[PDB]
Amino acid sequence: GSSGSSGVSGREPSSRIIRVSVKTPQDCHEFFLAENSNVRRFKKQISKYLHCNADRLVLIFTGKILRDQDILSQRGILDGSTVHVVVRSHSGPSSG
Repeated sequence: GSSGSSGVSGREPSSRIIRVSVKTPQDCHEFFLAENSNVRRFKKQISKYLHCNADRLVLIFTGKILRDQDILSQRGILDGSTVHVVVRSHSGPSSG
């Protein structure tokens, strides 16, 4: 009928971490994650802090939306880059 899923992504800094400036609709924050971390991973990092859902998070670097199936560097996201964060919502705050 129903299902769940738990876990904590983050064991140790293996790949070269980079400083990605996360731009939020209010303030600005800086995140440090593996530069070779698929868009997804990077998102999760946000879902961790933002405390939102990575399923509603969207990666936007330079204005162009990326795909969880896309790496940062590969995309262009380098050290000291700015990425816009989003928290899509199509339902409401309550209920869920």
